Amino acid sequence: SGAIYVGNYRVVNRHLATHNDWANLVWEDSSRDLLVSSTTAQGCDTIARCDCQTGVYYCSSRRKHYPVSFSKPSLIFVEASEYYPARYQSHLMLAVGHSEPGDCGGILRCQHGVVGIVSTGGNGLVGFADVRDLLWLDE
Ligand SMILES: C=Cc1ncccc1CC(=O)N1CCC[C@H](C(N)=O)C1
Ligand SMILES: [Zn+2]
Repeated sequence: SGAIYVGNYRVVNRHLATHNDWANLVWEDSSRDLLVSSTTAQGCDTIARCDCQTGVYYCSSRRKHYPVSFSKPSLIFVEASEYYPARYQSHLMLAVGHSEPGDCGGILRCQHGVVGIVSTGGNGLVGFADVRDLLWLDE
């Protein structure tokens, strides 16, 4: 589990969105496994606006942060789950690292700020959903 809070927005994995998230829907995209909802209270996370390929991610199944090298955001084939059929998920970044299903939502961050959140995993490869191109999260 886990989310990003910047201004009046909450960024979660789409497959983990709540009834309150859908009742206050700003934007959602199944191909990216992303959902943004609106908040009464103000968030104070900083979103990275960069092309970094190294960073640290939080892994709840180990209660640890790990340094990783990741690929640039791209279209990557993801296996079928109870939330989606087998498909290409867009804006996905891969890293060699540990993850489990309950690890989705954990933040990946570089020296510039939040880059994205854990979204996929398997075969000792962890996939992150990029949020750096969503320029409207600040404005
Ligand atoms: C990411 C957790 C994970 N890690 C290791 C093993 C298995 C998983 C589960 C996983 O990858 N997904 C199930 C939830 C939906 C995801 C998606 N974006 O399509 C895919
Ligand atoms: Zn950066």
